[PDB]
Amino acid sequence: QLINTNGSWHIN
Amino acid sequence: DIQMTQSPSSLSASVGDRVTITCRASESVDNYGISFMNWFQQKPGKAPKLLIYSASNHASGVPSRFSGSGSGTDFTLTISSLQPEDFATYYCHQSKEAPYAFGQGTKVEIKRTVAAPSVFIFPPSDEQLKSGTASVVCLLNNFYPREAKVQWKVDNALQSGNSQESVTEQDSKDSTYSLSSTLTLSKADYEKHKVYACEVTHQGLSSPVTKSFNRGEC
Amino acid sequence: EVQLVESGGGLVQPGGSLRLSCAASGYTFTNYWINWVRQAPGKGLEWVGDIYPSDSFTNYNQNFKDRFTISRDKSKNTAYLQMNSLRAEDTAVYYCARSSIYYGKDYVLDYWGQGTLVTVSSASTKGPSVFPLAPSSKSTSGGTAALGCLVKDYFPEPVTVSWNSGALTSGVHTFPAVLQSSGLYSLSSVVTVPSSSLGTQTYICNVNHKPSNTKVDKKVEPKSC
Repeated sequence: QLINTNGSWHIN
Repeated sequence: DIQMTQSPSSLSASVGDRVTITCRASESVDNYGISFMNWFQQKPGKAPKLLIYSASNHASGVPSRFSGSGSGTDFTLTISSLQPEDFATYYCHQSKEAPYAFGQGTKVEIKRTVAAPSVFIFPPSDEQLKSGTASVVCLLNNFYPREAKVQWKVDNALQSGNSQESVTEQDSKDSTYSLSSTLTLSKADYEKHKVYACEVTHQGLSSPVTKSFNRGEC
Repeated sequence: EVQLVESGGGLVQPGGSLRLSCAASGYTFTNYWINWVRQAPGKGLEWVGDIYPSDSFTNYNQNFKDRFTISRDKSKNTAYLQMNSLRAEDTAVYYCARSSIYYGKDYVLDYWGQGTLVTVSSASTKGPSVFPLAPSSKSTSGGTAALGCLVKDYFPEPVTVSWNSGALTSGVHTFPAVLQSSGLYSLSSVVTVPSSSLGTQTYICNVNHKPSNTKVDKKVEPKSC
């Protein structure tokens, strides 16, 4: 449920 | 930049041994309760294979003997029972923040009992002699350890700067190595000498083994 | 099912440009980052960079910025690595690997391509010369015999060596190629067989050097001296 779309991990 | 250093850079261990490889990151790889440190195994001539991810998770199709541990800056990979197939370079890798990086790697070699080489000499091919070159090949087959001295002698004169060695990777079954040395001379240089010998020195041999022939397509 | 196939490698002149391609298949292409990793012969792995296929978001290794360009073609399921003004230093095996946009099972560098060798050299494509390494140099018969093929004077790497069209693999040792003072590569492929099979078996080494379009099927038969 964590995503990396910018070269880092974020909650989404 | 998050960078890592692995320890040791190299190791030699026996089948059945517990092997421990460490990885230190310059900064923490922790985020959202996950430790973004992964382990890859790279076999010779093959792309690296995912073993362990997020410090302790097991990739599918990876044996039980491989396990991982750690948090923040310090990580460990353990092979519980070293198998002969486990010969590889092992890399830690960070997936927390770009730039992603790998450690320098740790070469794991498998320690076996001493094995002497089997020596074979090959005269130059008749068709090579038509192209004006002469390559004499020496083969040292299935030996342990890797350290082996191969000296070329031409009419008993110790050769220098005209030979090339190549060592095979450790066998995944019997853990032995193999080597080929190639004495290369001109057809003219080859045509002035009779005896072409390959003298082999290895721990497994009581004294040097000598494989030779006398020039000619006899 | 899932496969990444690198392409567009091979020999390139120094100062020249190369466009490497990573053909992806068997998954939703926009759901996995494509990473480019290089490996200099006999050295460690180096992260070059990555591309997010949905918006073309790209991350680079500071050393590769402005010379290396990672792009994509969503329609062709291919990520690209443009490498310009190449130096001898750049000579390496270039891999591509996918990494999930979502954290989950085997998310990180799950699948890799086979890699492509990029050789940055002014030298030309030279095809090999395959010479047989016949069994029994001077003394005939025994228990176990060795024979082989000498793959000589080719450029660049690689070369593939097979025995009896893949049928013979046991006891085969295809030595890593070594670079001669001449700048040309050379290797030998060897095989240990029981001496009692020499009178019956026909041994052929299948040599392929794709760079020079060279395919050689040479026979290895015994000789007296």
